[PDB]
Amino acid sequence: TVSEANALLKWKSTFTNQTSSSKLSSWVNPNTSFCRSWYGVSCVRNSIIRLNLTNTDIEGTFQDFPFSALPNLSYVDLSMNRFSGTIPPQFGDFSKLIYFDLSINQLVGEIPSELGKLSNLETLHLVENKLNGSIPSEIGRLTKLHEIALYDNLLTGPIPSSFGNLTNLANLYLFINSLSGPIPPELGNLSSLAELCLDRNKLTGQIPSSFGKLKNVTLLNMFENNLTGEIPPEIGDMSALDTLSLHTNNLTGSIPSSLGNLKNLAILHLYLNKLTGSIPEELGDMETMIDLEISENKLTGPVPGSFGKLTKLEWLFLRDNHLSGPIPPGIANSSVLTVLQLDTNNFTGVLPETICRSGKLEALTLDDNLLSGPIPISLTNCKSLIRARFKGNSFSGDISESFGEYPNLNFIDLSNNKFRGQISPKWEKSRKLVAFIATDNNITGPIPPEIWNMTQLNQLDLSSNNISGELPETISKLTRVSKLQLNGNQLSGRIPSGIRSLANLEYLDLSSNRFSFQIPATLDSLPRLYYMNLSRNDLDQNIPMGLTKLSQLQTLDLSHNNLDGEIPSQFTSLQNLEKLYLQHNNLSGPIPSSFSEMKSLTHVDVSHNNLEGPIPDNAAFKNARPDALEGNRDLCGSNTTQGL
Ligand SMILES: *[C@@H]1O[C@H](CO[C@@H]2O[C@@H](C)[C@@H](O)[C@@H](O)[C@@H]2O)[C@@H](O[C@@H]2O[C@H](CO)[C@@H](O[C@@H]3O[C@H](CO)[C@@H](O)[C@H](O)[C@@H]3O)[C@H](O)[C@H]2NC(C)=O)[C@H](O)[C@H]1NC(C)=O
Ligand SMILES: *[C@@H]1O[C@H](CO)[C@@H](O[C@@H]2O[C@H](CO)[C@@H](O[C@@H]3O[C@H](CO)[C@@H](O)[C@H](O)[C@@H]3O)[C@H](O)[C@H]2NC(C)=O)[C@H](O)[C@H]1NC(C)=O
Ligand SMILES: *[C@@H]1O[C@H](CO)[C@@H](O[C@@H]2O[C@H](CO)[C@@H](O[C@@H]3O[C@H](CO)[C@@H](O)[C@H](O)[C@@H]3O)[C@H](O)[C@H]2NC(C)=O)[C@H](O)[C@H]1NC(C)=O
Ligand SMILES: *[C@@H]1O[C@H](CO[C@@H]2O[C@@H](C)[C@@H](O)[C@@H](O)[C@@H]2O)[C@@H](O[C@@H]2O[C@H](CO)[C@@H](O)[C@H](O)[C@H]2NC(C)=O)[C@H](O)[C@H]1NC(C)=O
Ligand SMILES: *[C@@H]1O[C@H](CO)[C@@H](O[C@@H]2O[C@H](CO)[C@@H](O)[C@H](O)[C@H]2NC(C)=O)[C@H](O)[C@H]1NC(C)=O
Ligand SMILES: *[C@@H]1O[C@H](CO)[C@@H](O[C@@H]2O[C@H](CO)[C@@H](O)[C@H](O)[C@H]2NC(C)=O)[C@H](O)[C@H]1NC(C)=O
Ligand SMILES: *[C@@H]1O[C@H](CO)[C@@H](O)[C@H](O)[C@H]1NC(C)=O
Ligand SMILES: *[C@@H]1O[C@H](CO)[C@@H](O)[C@H](O)[C@H]1NC(C)=O
Repeated sequence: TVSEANALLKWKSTFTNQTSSSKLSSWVNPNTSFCRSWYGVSCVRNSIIRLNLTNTDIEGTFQDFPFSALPNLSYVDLSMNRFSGTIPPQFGDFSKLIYFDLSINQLVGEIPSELGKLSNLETLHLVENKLNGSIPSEIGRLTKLHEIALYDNLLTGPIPSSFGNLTNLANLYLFINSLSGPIPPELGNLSSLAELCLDRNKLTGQIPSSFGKLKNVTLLNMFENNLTGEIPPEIGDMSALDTLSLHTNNLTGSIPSSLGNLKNLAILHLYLNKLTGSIPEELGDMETMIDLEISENKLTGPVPGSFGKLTKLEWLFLRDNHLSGPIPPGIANSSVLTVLQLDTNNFTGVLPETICRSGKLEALTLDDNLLSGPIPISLTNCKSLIRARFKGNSFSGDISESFGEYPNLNFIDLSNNKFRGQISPKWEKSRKLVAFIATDNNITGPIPPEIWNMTQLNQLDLSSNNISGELPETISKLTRVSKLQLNGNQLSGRIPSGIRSLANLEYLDLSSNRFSFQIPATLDSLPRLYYMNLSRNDLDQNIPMGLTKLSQLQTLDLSHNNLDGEIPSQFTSLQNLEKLYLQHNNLSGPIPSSFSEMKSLTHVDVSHNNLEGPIPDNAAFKNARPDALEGNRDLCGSNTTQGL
């Protein structure tokens, strides 16, 4: 005691970067008050049994720790400090030790195999250190152990097979490590095991079939390993499982139908594997299933209609598989299903009428399938919708009658379909909507003026449709639009000067349209614009000087128009211009020879114009092909088609 108090003081005398305010100030008067007023210290019959110095800013090492002087120690918590160095083998000499915690420290080196001498240990905690090497096999001797936590370390080698002998172990936490080799099948002997967390390691081999005897395990985390083979059907015998996470592995083969037997399983993560074959119909017998994610695999065949039996399903992640056949109505029938992602599959047929029958669905993805037919009515009136993606399908129908008002809509993508009809003004009710993309449809009619009132819109893409009419000056109301694509339509009249107001605009494409008359001269107020495709239009007259005030312009394509006159000398203030396509115009006269000052011009086409004179000094003109520079009236000082 009085010896113990001196020993601990001699240890405390080695701590560095200590403060007068340290909680260890109370380590005073060893002769009288060791067992009554010292912080961390606690005694029985006047001998220290409990040292709890957690989070006391102690900086130091365990070298001069008085192992021999504190024999009756049975509770050591030195966690959340700045301890460094190694774990001396004398820690195994605390024959009475029950709880041992050195976590959240800066300890280095291996784990002394002398820890297996601590026969009375019930909890071992060494997490969040830089301990390396392999886990001592003698730790399998501590058969009173209830919980082993070695996570967030640099441990390597395999999990000791001796750990099968830890018949009282309930929790094994080995994640964030570099453990390797196969999972020892003796882990199946852990009848008392509750949580097994081996995730985020470099484990390999197959999942031991003896895991089926782990009848008390409720959490099995083995994700982000390099496990191989197939999911053994004996995993279906782990009846107490509620969370099974095997994702980001290299597993193969089929999904065992025995997984249906897991009546308490609420989370199943199998994604990012190489699983093949059909999804068994027994996976619908997972009555507790909340979050099923088997996306990003090689699964084939149809989704079992038995998925209507998953009445607690909330998240279904089937994306990036080779699933096929029609989508069964059971797959969306859940009253609580809020995320149904099916994109990047080979689904055929039409959408089931059950899609949003309960009005709780929020995320729906169907990108890159072989679907067709109309939008089901329950989806038309699915006011809860937040994210919708229909890209790359053959959906048909009146785009005005197919889509009701979505107040909660945030992102919808109708690209690459066969939608007909006119854009309804109902989309204005989606006041939180920020991106509207409907490329490559058969949409016709005018853009309703309500669309410009949608100020929250960040991205608007109506390209490759058959939309007509003249753009109103109220287009200036799109304050926050930054990607604007109306190209590939039959919009007509002049270009509205209101595009001057879209200051956030970055990428603007109005090409392949029927815009005619002069480009608005005022258009000098787009400081974020790095792209302007006005090509393949009917625009005629001088290239306005306002375009030369668009500093950040990287690409500028005014090709296939009726522009005339000379290329202005004020292009030089577009120092950041890289690609510039002015071909197939009626431009006249020479370049001012200030194009040498401009540098980043690499791809320039000035073909089929009435210009004359010599090409200026920059790469693109030297690197131009015959087609790039052909067609002009008097090309080059020495009538050249290629270099000088
Ligand atoms: C387990 O880790 C220890 C400690 O390694 C140290 O801590 C890690 C968290 C990393 O930051 C390492 O970069 C860091 O070194 C390893 O022992 C260490 O071995 C190296 C040599 O491999 C030692 O460096 C040498 O130190 C001597 C002593 O002055 C010099 O003469 C040499 O020139 C050289 O600098 C290092 O001191 C040593 N650290 C110790 C013993 O605490 C150990 O090898 C490793 N085991 C593995 C990876 O299996
Ligand atoms: C040293 O003393 C500290 C403080 O008493 C001990 O930390 C305690 O550790 C337990 C471990 O579970 C914490 O229990 C948890 O408490 C929360 C509510 O705080 C509860 O909701 C959880 O279910 C859980 O039981 C406890 O909070 C925590 N106390 C503090 C103040 O952080 C530490 O365990 C002691 N170590 C030794 C060896 O005596
Ligand atoms: C601005 O938009 C226009 C179209 O609205 C883009 O111009 C043209 O796009 C077509 C795409 O099919 C190109 O046609 C094809 O070109 C290849 C080239 O090898 C040719 O082999 C095919 O037979 C076909 O003609 C066309 O070249 C292209 N024209 C230009 C001038 O690019 C244009 O690309 C868009 N602007 C930018 C900067 O991309
Ligand atoms: C291609 O352009 C030439 C150039 O004419 C321009 O006309 C003005 C717009 C102004 O920019 C002038 O500096 C240019 O000369 C067209 O040739 C003109 O055609 C008109 C007939 O409408 C005639 O009155 C002019 O005298 C012509 N100019 C010259 C120099 O001959 C030409 O018609 C244009 N071709 C196409 C297909 O658009
Ligand atoms: C603290 O440890 C000491 C030994 O380091 C224990 O002292 C022994 O106690 C037993 C029975 O109480 C005696 O037979 C021995 O002769 C004692 N040895 C010494 C060197 O004193 C002491 O009992 C322990 N106390 C607690 C509370 O565990
Ligand atoms: C296990 O699967 C992973 C997939 O995440 C593989 O990691 C990829 O390997 C290839 C190169 O061989 C590339 O696609 C990437 O460089 C890797 N990382 C990815 C895709 O994130 C890993 O090689 C597989 N292990 C095997 C087959 O033993
Ligand atoms: C004490 O803290 C300072 C500041 O972080 C650090 O530079 C130093 O290495 C620490 N240790 C000693 C012995 O000064
Ligand atoms: C587990 O304990 C038994 C008991 O005798 C022993 O024979 C066996 O070798 C132990 N396992 C390992 C891997 O050492």
